[PDB]
This record gives sequence, C-alpha cells and structure tokens, in this order.
Amino acid sequence: NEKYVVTWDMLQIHARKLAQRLLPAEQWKGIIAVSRGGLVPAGILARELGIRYVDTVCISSYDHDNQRDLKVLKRAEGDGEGFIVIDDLVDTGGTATAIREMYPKAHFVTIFAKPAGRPLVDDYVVDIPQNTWIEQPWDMAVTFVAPLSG
Amino acid sequence: NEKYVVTWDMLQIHARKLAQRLLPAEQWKGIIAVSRGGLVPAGILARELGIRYVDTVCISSYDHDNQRDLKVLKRAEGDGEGFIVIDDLVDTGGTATAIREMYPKAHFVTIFAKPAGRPLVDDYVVDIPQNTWIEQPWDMAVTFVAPLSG
Amino acid sequence: NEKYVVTWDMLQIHARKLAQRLLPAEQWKGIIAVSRGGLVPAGILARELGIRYVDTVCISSYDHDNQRDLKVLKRAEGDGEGFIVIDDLVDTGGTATAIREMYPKAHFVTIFAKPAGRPLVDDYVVDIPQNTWIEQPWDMAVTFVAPLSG
Amino acid sequence: NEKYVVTWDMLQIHARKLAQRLLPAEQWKGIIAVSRGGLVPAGILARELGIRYVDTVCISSYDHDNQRDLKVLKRAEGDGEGFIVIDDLVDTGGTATAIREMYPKAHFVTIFAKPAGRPLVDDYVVDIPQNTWIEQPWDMAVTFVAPLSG
Ligand SMILES: Nc1nc2c(ncn2[C@@H]2O[C@H](COP(=O)(O)O)[C@@H](O)[C@H]2O)c(=O)[nH]1
Ligand SMILES: Nc1nc2c(ncn2[C@@H]2O[C@H](COP(=O)(O)O)[C@@H](O)[C@H]2O)c(=O)[nH]1
Repeated sequence: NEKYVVTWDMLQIHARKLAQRLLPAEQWKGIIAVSRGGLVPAGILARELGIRYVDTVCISSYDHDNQRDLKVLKRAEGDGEGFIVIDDLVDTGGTATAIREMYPKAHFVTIFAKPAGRPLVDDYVVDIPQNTWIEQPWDMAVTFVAPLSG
Repeated sequence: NEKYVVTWDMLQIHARKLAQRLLPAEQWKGIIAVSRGGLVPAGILARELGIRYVDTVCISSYDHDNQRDLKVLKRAEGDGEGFIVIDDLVDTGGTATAIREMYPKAHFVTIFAKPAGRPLVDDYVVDIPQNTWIEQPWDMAVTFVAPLSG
Repeated sequence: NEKYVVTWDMLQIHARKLAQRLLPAEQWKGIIAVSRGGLVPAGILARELGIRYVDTVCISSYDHDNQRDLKVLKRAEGDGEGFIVIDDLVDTGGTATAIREMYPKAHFVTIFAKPAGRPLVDDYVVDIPQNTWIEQPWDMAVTFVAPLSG
Repeated sequence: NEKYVVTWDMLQIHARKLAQRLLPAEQWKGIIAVSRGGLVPAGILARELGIRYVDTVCISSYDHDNQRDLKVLKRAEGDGEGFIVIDDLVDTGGTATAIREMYPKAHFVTIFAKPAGRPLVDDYVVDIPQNTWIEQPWDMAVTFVAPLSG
C-alpha cells in the first residue's frame, strides 16, 4: 500500500536491463509504443537498440450504463510480426488484452508487472504487488516538502 | 563551449514550461513526435495536456558534405492541421524545415534551440549557443567517476 | 552480485525513512556525522529533524591483511549521549564498532547495512547483500554512455 | 521572482566545478562546513579533493525586542588558516560576516551567491538575483503534481 516511486533515473536503469535482453537489435523491424505510458520507455529502447522505426497505438475508454469498453483512436498497421510492443506497466491487463489481440505476433513487454497482468506480457523487469500504486516520473516533480519536524 | 548536460529532471521542467504555453489542450487534435528525440518530450506533453492521440514521424538523415539526404521511414498521415509536432532540439533547423514541409499546418515546437534554428520553429523553451553540444538524458547514465584528486 | 546504484533521489528517500523513525527531534542534542560517507545523510537528517548542532568524527582506516589500523584525525568531544551518529553504510560493522567505542552512548544509525553489520548498528533502512557493492551518488556522475547496439 | 530549483545532480555539477578550482588538494588542511547548508557541498568537496579532515561551524539566531543576533552553537577551533570554509549560498551575508570573522584566514566559498552577499566570499559558482529564492534539493522531494490540463 506504500506508493512505489519511480524516478527517471531508475526507469531508465530498468529499461536498459530490458533493452539488453532484446539484443540483438537486428531481430526487430521496429517498436510500437502504447500511448501514453509506453512513450518514454520506447524512447529509451529505440536509443539503446539503434531502432529508428517507432510507431504508436492509442486506445481510450468510454462508459455506457454500468459497462466500460475500449476505443482505438489510432493504430499502427499489421499484426506486429517483427515488432516490440512496449507499455510502461501491466496491472490487470484490460488494455494489454486488446493490444495483444491487435498485435498477436509482437513481442509485448513492459517495465513493471503486477501479478494479475503478468501473464499477458512476454517479458517485464520489475515485479510490483497488486495493491501497490506505481508513480511514474512523468507524473511527478521535484517539489518543496516541509521538514518532518517543525 | 563545454557540453550542456541535460538531466531528466531538467528536461521535464523545460517541457512543462512548453506545455503551459500550449494550453488550452482543446486547441489540439494530437501530438506528432519526431522520432527518436521527440519521443520523451512527446510523452511529457501528452501527460500534461491530457492528449492520448500521439503519433510519430520517423526519418533518417545523412550528411554528404554540404547536402543532406532524407529518407522517410514512417510518417503520420495528413498535413498537420491541429497537431503539435515536437522534436527535442533544433540546431540548423534543417530537420524542422523538412518536417514542416511534410506538415505545413502543424505547430512545430522544440525544447532547445540553437540560434540558426530559432526562427525555423514556432516555439521553443531554452536558448543554447550555436557551438554548444547538448547531451540529452537518454544518451547518459549515472556512472562511477574517479575523484578529481586521487 | 551486480553493483547496487544509489541515486541522490533514492538516498534521500531512504534517509527520510530513517528521519521519521528518529522523531521526535527533541530527543536529540545533535548529530555526529562519520566523515565522509555520513556527511550527506547528516545534512538530510539535520534538515528533516530541524537540528543545527552537527559535528563530525573523522577517521582514517587501512587494512593490513587481517587487521585494521585506525587513526583519529578529528573527533567530536564526549561520549555521544543524546547524539545520533550517522554513517552511510555498514559492511562488516568494524567502523561502526570502533566509532561506538568512542561514543558508547550515541544512537548509531546508517542508511544501508550488509548482514554482518546489521547487528552492530542501532538502526538502518535498507538491506544489502554481503557481496553487493553499493555505489553512492557522491562517487558518480551523469555521463554519456554508448548505445547497447551501435 | 520564479524560484530557482536546484536538483541534487545540478548541485553536484556546480560543486565539482568549484572543486576543480580548488586543486591542488594539497594546499588544504581540511574543510569546515557551515551547518546545515554547507554539509552536502562539503561532502562533495571532500570526496573530490580526497580530504578526510572535515569539521563544522554551527550558528543560530535569536530575537530580543526589535533586534536579531547570532549565537555560536559549536565551532571548529582556530582562525581557518589552510582551510576551506563552505556554505551552500550567500544571500545578504549576515551569517557569512560572522563566519569570515571567526575564520579570517580561510578560503570561504559557496555554490550560489546573490549580489549583496557576493563580496563576502572568496569564490562561488553561480550568480543568482537578489529577489530569486534558491530551492535546495534537501528541501524537496519527487512528488505527484496534477497535470497542467484536466
Ligand atoms: N544530442 C544532440 N543532438 C543534436 C545536437 N545538435 C543536433 N543534433 C541532432 O542532429 C539532428 C540535426 O539537427 P538540425 O541541424 O536538423 O536542426 C537533430 O535530429 C538533432 O537530434 C546536440 O547539440 N545534441
Ligand atoms: N561506497 C561503498 N563503500 C563501502 C562499501 N562497503 C564498505 N565501504 C566502505 O568501507 C568502510 C568499511 O566498512 P565496515 O566494513 O567498517 O563496515 C566504510 O567506511 C564504507 O564506507 C560499499 O558497498 N560501497
């Protein structure tokens, strides 16, 4: 239940561990970033793997009565063969399920995985408990905080 | 003209200053990132502006003496109307100008601009001298370094 | 047992967790830093606890096969009663034990502890395996590093 | 009037520029840190210069009627000959005046200086306007901040 704080430095350390596992870079046609969470990790992977072909898939949700379903705003074409598909984390994997099904032949990776989402991805770096909230660095700032005493 | 070190935290400060200028978010259809340098700034803008429609333009460029050859590897469709197109930095403004020919109605922004490129972008945050190399945080690591005195 | 990289931000998170345990600040007369490793954690504790009385103990230690020779370069007076004495890390606990002989009534704390040293300190925040080297942020820099694939 | 945010990384970059100017390290007997602001910078200098003799001077203030005066809580002995005395910043230099007078033969340096304090120190790294508040990294945390839009 204590939030897990992810600094930019640490995110890049984890992403570089993933990149090393994705060598040799020549096996890949490109990277598909899951917007928005995957954008930064994609940037790091593309740099480390020397990959210039980077595209995106953009999904959002909408409610109708008591239900909630996913909408595709934009997608890279194809079934993902030869691609890495990257998101920042998988939690329960609702979006990851949709993404898997659009790109069934991609290698689908995240930085973080919680237990209920873990089966949906092909690789990930860091295990996080289901009840832990992951605070990513694009959601944070270096900000004054009062001292613990006085 | 010692290199200018850009940490992740400072890059985000600069990008947030750009995002504030781009408010209200409702003026924009989406963001196009210039891969690869624009991917991280695009993620930051997309978070700050609440924009899930993020796409890419991927180009390879090679200098042959006084002329650049441009190869488009992948490009987002359309003329850019209603889009922000973001790259990390402009030096000569050559890439910006090429991208702007592809997307002549986009609002083209960077984080850093050297003097030659400043007039060739719609907005930028930080002035950098022409002969200063900018070292971006996706090209760096936190690494041991020997003491200045042994 | 790959080295464990400690960024400045993460060091401060850990030190704040230590500072919370040391509340209320009124229980303490002051802080003694073990130079040099304890200087940065001491600054953090002094800020968090509102303690302006900060002193140092400076020792040089050289291993000669199986025995250490200790030279006190400078030491804060007294037996440590009412003081926190802070060092960055404990490995064997040899330094801690020596310092504690000098200040037997101090409350001796570190940020990191390897298993051998854990019982030889009053409090610590982070467990580190015995054969893991901790790389502290005062020994590191943000530095260019080549891509994993060229 | 916009606060000047100092990240840990940037503080160390500035402190290393100062350390380079303080070479050769052999000219110094040791470092005196001005508590509390000087503790972190002292830690960095001591590492970079290979200096193990680090002591402190600790001053506080007290009011009496409409006046305000300084109190010495603890001080290193001597007139500072052969020492570096370091504080994080000089602003108006009230404390710096007292420190100068206690250690008239030290080399008194800071990282930051505002114009009214600048004449009191022997060297500093970064000029800061009088009306700018410097936010040091021991006063900050990496913390959630709401997005600029929505
Ligand atoms: N990291 C880095 N890349 C640069 C710098 N100057 C130019 N570049 C790269 O060189 C390309 C050419 O920039 P242009 O001259 O077209 O503005 C850009 O994609 C840019 O990423 C620099 O100072 N630092
Ligand atoms: N940076 C770093 N210093 C260490 C490590 N292990 C031991 N040291 C240094 O070696 C000294 C001996 O530690 P001890 O064995 O006395 O606990 C300590 O001052 C400590 O700073 C490590 O993993 N990282």
